[PDB]
Amino acid sequence: EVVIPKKKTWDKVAVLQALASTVNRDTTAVPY
Amino acid sequence: LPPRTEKMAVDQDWPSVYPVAAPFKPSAVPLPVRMGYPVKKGVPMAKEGNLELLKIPNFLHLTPVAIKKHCEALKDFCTEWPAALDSDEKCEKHFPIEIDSTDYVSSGPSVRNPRARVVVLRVKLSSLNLDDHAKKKLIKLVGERYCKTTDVLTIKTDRCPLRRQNYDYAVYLLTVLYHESWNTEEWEKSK
Amino acid sequence: HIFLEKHLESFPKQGPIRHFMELVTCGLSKNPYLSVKQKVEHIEWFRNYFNEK
Amino acid sequence: HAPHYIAHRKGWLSLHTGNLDGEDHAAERTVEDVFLRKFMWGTFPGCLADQLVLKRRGNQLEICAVVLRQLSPHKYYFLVGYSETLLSYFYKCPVRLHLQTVPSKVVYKYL
Amino acid sequence: TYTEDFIKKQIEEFNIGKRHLANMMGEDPETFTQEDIDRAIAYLFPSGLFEKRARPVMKHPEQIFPRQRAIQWGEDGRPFHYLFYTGKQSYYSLMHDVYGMLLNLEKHGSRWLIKEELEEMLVEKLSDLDYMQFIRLLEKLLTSQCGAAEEEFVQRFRRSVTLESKKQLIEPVQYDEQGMAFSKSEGKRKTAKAEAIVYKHGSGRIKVNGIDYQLYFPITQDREQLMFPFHFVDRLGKHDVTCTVSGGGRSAQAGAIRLAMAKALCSFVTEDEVEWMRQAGLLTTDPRVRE
Amino acid sequence: LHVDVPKDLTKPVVTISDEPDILYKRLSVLVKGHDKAVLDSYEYFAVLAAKELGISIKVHEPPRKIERFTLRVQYEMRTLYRCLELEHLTGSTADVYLEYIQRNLPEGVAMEVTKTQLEQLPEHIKEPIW
RNA sequence: AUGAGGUGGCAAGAAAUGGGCUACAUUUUCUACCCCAGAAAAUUUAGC
Ligand SMILES: [Mg+2]
Repeated sequence: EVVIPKKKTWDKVAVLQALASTVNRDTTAVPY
Repeated sequence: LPPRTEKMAVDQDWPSVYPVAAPFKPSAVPLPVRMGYPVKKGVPMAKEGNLELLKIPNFLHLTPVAIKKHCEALKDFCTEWPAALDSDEKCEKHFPIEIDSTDYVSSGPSVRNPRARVVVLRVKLSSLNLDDHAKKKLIKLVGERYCKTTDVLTIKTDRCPLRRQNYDYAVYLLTVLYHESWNTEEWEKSK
Repeated sequence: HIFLEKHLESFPKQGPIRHFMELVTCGLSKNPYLSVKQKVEHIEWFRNYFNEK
Repeated sequence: HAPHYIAHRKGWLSLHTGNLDGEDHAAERTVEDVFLRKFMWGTFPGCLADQLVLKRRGNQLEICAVVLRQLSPHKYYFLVGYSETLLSYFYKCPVRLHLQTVPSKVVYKYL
Repeated sequence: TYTEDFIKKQIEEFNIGKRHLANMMGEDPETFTQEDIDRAIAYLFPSGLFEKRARPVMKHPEQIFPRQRAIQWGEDGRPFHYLFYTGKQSYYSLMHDVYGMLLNLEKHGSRWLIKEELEEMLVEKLSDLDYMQFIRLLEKLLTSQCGAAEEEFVQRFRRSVTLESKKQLIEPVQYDEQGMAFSKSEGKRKTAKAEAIVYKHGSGRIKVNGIDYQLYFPITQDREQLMFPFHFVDRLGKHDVTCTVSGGGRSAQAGAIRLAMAKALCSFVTEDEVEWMRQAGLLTTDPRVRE
Repeated sequence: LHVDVPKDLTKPVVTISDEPDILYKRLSVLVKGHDKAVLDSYEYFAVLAAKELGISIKVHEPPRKIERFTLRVQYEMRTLYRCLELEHLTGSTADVYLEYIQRNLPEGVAMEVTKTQLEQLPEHIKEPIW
């Protein structure tokens, strides 16, 4: 039987926010 | 001032130094990489002031550690293929119609592309409820869109500006073709 | 976009003008670069011109 | 290096998808590059050590320039802000600048 | 010029950069090798430049800087080698050794080393006459009853380049479902490409694209070209051929089929007949093509 | 960061909708570039990401194209291709993967994504009109 | 008046040589086929 999953959705910047949450601050650099 | 690669440890978190796509920074990349055709009794040029290394689309922001760390955080966004569809044998059984559409990624100010409106519907006639006369009429109506070898009817729509409109038009064309294949005019009798 | 033949109601129904405007609308219904408004504006210009002549 | 080394030893200063087979707007990108180069050579007079590198990803526009350490850093920041804002409002795209200072011209050979 | 402290510093910089690259690529720094360095640098800094040298490179400093500056005396100034003052201590040391071996023996598909390679190994420039003298001594050593040690010593100076044999690699024999033996081969002439299957036993039937050869090739010249391989080895009417040719024109297709059939037939003839076919031009791809 | 670390991170809001998800039988990603090394690096990145997301990927190399022209002085334009065919991925997986790899598309490289969605027959065509 | 107009004319002739374009066939031409058919009728340019 074909159980089609549900279409989960996210905000436009959601992927960028996840990728950003993946990385920490650079301790040896001056601010961006 | 001294480059900050002197302060970078041998066990640092490299992805935090290059989070996103960035140009080559010889003061940030702690590698003694050289590039350039050497002169006679010369060496390839050093990185500081090297325009050739600056011209490379470097992948310092995508290292295997960084890629794995990215793809572990992105798993939250994914859904699962219905396991009942194990192969194309069942993908062509439970879902007879196939809709092909294309997106184009160039570089510039305008994202528009005239070729993205095209839609291609593919359906096997054996998967439609057609009798002998209905199938004969449908084949004669469509013409070259029907390929005898594959038993596939391929309707390509690009008339409308948008892509949803071309998809709706392809569906409408299929509907009307089926209905006019199942219909026998008075005139048909003279074959 | 694809059925623009309702805008030919005020034209002649069976003369050569019907033929010409059927050709025009068949061309316009195959136009992916125009909006519906521009197509109907073309049809209305044709109406005006043929009304004058 | 001479022009017959452009894919053998040198590279391309500008990098964009326009000239690939099937892509469009190569002319517009070329004119954009021309204006960027003249504008930048007129806005950083005697600072640029070498040619610009013009990179393009999506609608982004990165100018990687190599300048000298002869002009004051405050003026460098003022000009970076000015040029970024002006070029973003002129091309209606997010332009960005990545100055790299060098103590002096990086001479390769003597011709 | 490159001082020794300068290269020392480049050595620590290379080692630290190697450890950093191992960190970046996730590999274990202890076992991270130079091939790994090359692969990682190729990934991180992709470059399509045709010149391999122009591409980005991260080598050991010793591989970059030549530094062919060997010290030949210590702090007291005494030279290390007893032939130092000749100026050719390595070359004359080698000549002394060879003469010693010649004296000892007197009491009891490969090539001589080229001059510049001998220079590379001796790390000293030498003239043509002294090279000839050394080679003459080596020949004299070979003429005498050289033992295992002397044979190895001369082999240090003997390179294996000379001679190359043109033997015409044969295709293997395959067997079809019916149990018949056949061999397949390919040929090309201009833009025509052909693949022929030659059976061991037959009655001389050639089928081109499923069509008889005399129907597929109306022109007698093409039929003579197809006849040439089998006639040359006197086995007309003894093999069946099933070929497929595409592209080109009439003569190009005939020539490609001729080549494919000859190469497939080489399986069922003796090596002498293979060499005769080669010397007749029947096994060489014709490279002549339009500008 | 050795001690100063973010105590918590705000994960983006991904909501599980009620609508059914789109299904893609195939998803062909053709990338074009002037540089073979850049395409090899992008292929490595894309394939590793596909493995880490569980997507099934195959890679092949379409033949190159060369456009030569003259103003004598002869100029050339090379176009090299890499094709990444993904199989049996849903709508959300395809969107997230495509966003990732398109945002990380290198300069000078263009993309053409062909998506082959699977659809059922419309209700209005199942049986003839009586 | 090197500006703007009007009224008439103007529309050449002969060679020797330099060059260019067209058609120029029987090993040809038309039809069927793509090759076993039937009807019609002196310097100069390259060489490899
Ligand atoms: Mg006149």
